[PDB]
Amino acid sequence: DSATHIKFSKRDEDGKELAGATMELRDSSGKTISTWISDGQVKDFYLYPGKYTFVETAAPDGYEVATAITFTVNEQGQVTVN
Amino acid sequence: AHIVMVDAYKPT
Repeated sequence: DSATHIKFSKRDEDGKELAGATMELRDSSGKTISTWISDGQVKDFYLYPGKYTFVETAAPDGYEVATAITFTVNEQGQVTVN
Repeated sequence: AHIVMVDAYKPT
């Protein structure tokens, strides 16, 4: 199939984009397919059908590491979260 | 499709 446009936002509790968070995107086997630090913008991804997980390795000071987020992209481009 | 992850504030 084709790649589905995923938009990822790391934010504070006030809903503002938060920079300084070291992030990983992993595939269904746990392999890190993307690595980055948040910079205050929405981060774009394009994923083929499969199961993935956003994982935070380090939070900026004054903040707690969020629970990892597992989601699936199906053949019709629909995205289902936990 | 959007995915939103929130960094919670550390305890006060």
